[PDB]
Amino acid sequence: MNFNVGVDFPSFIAWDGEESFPVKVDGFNQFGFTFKTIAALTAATTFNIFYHEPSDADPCVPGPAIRVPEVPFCDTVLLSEDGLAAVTLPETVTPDSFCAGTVPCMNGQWISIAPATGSETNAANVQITVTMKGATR
Amino acid sequence: MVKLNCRPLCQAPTASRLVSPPCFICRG
Amino acid sequence: PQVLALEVDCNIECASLLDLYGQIEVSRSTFTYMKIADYGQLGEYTCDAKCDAEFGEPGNIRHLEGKTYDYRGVFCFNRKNLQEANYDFLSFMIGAAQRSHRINRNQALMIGKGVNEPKGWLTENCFPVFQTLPVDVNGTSTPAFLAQDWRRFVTSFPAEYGEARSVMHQNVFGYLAAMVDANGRFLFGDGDLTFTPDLVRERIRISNCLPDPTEGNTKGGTGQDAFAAGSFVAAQAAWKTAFYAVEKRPMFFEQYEGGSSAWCVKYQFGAEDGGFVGCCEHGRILQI
Amino acid sequence: FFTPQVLALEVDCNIECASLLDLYGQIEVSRSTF
Repeated sequence: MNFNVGVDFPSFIAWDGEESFPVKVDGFNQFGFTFKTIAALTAATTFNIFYHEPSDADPCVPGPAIRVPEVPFCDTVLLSEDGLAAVTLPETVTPDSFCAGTVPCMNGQWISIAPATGSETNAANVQITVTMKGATR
Repeated sequence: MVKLNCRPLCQAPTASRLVSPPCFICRG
Repeated sequence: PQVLALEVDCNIECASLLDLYGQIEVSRSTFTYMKIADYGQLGEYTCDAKCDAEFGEPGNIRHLEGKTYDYRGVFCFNRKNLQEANYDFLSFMIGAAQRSHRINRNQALMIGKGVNEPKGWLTENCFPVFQTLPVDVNGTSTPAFLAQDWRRFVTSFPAEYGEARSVMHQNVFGYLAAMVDANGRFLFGDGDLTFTPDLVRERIRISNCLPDPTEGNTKGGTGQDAFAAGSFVAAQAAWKTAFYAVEKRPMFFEQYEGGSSAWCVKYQFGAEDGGFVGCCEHGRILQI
Repeated sequence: FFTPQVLALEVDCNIECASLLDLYGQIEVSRSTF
């Protein structure tokens, strides 16, 4: 009796191992993250978050990839030296254990994730996608 | 069976033109 | 998790081009009637010095007849994204069915293509059609519509017939009230930033799904927007005798016992009515 | 679109140790050193 749970919470590929995909969250107000592994990891991995604006050439395509600044919560102990938001998947995550994440500060119209440099060979064995909560339109 | 249903995420609504009566020169 | 009580729809209705036609009722599904074709010549001024008389040619006669038509929908279910509770989707389907019935009935009576339909008086092509006059401009006879024409159309109706109203789209009336003369003045009613005369006095009933020759105001014209050749511009008739709508049975709805296996509740509905044209002479159509 | 109904609920499966406290000697100091 599974409902048509695609007419809400629509998922879109964000990182298929070797290629990112800007996704539009404008219609939505809430969007999370789902990380999955496909093989065994070697060392921890890092990823940088980017966001895109409506290109002046076309109001329906993503612009460039602007880095996302990290917003600190209360009770924070460390801030990225650049102040830009980023995520990291720790070592020893077996590829039958999904991982969730969410930045509390949206900006732009498209979101994207990229494997932070030097930690991109293992990125091939990583899959990332995103679901949403909203429609608004 | 699975009737995969759709909706739009975005679109590119253009600007419809607006032509209005041109002046009449004259019949003849 | 704070669901509200607003149900914004944004769906449009047509005009009701039914109260103009001759409304008639009958129980049976097949009706018939009489017609007087043309009385005809029955003599001449007999000359003098002749106690004799003469013959000639009388007029034909035709007892005509017509039928009704049906419009029925089944719509089953399964009952558990259903009866449990979000909303009475049944009532949604009922209202959508009634709206569909009205809109398709109006569209048919306007454009009904012969077989199993009331023959649409538009496609009948037996109403007289008056194409408009081409318009030379910068060495190009580009088709276009011009104020006097409309008046010439509305006044060219044979007065002795009777009161013949007119029908047109709001786009056409907007194009018309925006007529500008050579003096840049608003050619028609002028000097109030608009033009709102009561169309009831001006014997015009408006609609919005008529063929709209001024498609979303985009089709106007100087060289590319051109109003486009032969395109229904408007019409005019004494609809109390031009067309007729016969009504037999309204929409009905009932549960279909059998087939319903306590989950797939199968509802059945439908309706029966029809229409036809009188003599398609009391009325004409303005086209490009 | 429907509202799945929530019910009374408490599933915990969280455990603790024993209490080897009463066995030890009890001291109640008021200051910070003894």
